[PDB]
Amino acid sequence: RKKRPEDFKFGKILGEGSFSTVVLARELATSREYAIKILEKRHIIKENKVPYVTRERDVMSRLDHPFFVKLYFTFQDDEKLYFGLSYAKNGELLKYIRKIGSFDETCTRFYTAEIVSALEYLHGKGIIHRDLKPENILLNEDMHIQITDFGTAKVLNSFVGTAQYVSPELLTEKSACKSSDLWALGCIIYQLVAGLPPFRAGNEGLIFAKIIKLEYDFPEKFFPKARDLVEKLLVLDATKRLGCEEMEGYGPLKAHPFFESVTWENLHQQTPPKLT
Amino acid sequence: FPQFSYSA
Ligand SMILES: Nc1ncnc2c1ncn2[C@@H]1O[C@H](COP(=O)(O)OP(=O)(O)OP(=O)(O)O)[C@@H](O)[C@H]1O
Repeated sequence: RKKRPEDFKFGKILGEGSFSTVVLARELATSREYAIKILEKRHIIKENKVPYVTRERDVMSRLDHPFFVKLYFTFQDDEKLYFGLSYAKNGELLKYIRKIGSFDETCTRFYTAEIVSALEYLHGKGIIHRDLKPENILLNEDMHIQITDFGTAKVLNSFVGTAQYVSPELLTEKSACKSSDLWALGCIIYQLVAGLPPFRAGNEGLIFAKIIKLEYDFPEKFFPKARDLVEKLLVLDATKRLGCEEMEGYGPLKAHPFFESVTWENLHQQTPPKLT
Repeated sequence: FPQFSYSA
């Protein structure tokens, strides 16, 4: 039975986007909590996003894995589109990078492993994320990741991304592919241990210069196996990044030495290492 | 928005 706004008690504003509101809400019949993303119909029509919105609904409705934000339901009324989302109580990963500066090797290994597991599922369903970055990696109450923001995703272009995580093949060919998420994964891993993403500059253009050049440095304290793995992800040729299809996918990436002690079968059941 | 509504 299709839900209705009156079925819920809306509580605190969790956040706002350019054209959205996300509020915490309790379903009255079940007492379940949801983050409900609310969209003004008018704004969406003034910018020709009716397909774009449907694609985000469709893509998220194919995601039933513990490391992605679940879409439980959608509904509408006269002015709004409503998206029933699982509630990620602890916010963006970016917040913890800023709070503690950078991760020790245990926390790096753990959260990287979860992202790898996430990408293995997403690419297994033929979906490119295209905007993977710590802003878009939420954390639930148990401190497990919850990847979100699927408006820009691609189901097996266009020009999307965030400058610091965009892959070279985007700025050179306008054609993203599964391997483009592995580039972003390379940048995220570097950001976890270094404290900053690897391609840094004053403005978007100079950042773009460094990516096509592969102009970046490792600091001396970078964990050696983490650096080795990044070097096998920050690779210009998108057919040569570890984990991509042309290198037989996620098996060889999950077998990299940085993940030696990882148990991939119950990562989502393990208690994450505390972030200090 | 025709058949938007979805559950699940
Ligand atoms: N499931 C969720 N649980 C907890 N917080 C969320 C959830 N979904 C979104 N938020 C928070 O709400 C805020 C806005 O999310 P939303 O997707 O509406 O916009 P955005 O992606 O930040 O920006 P834009 O809409 O421009 O892409 C973000 O800061 C995000 O952290």
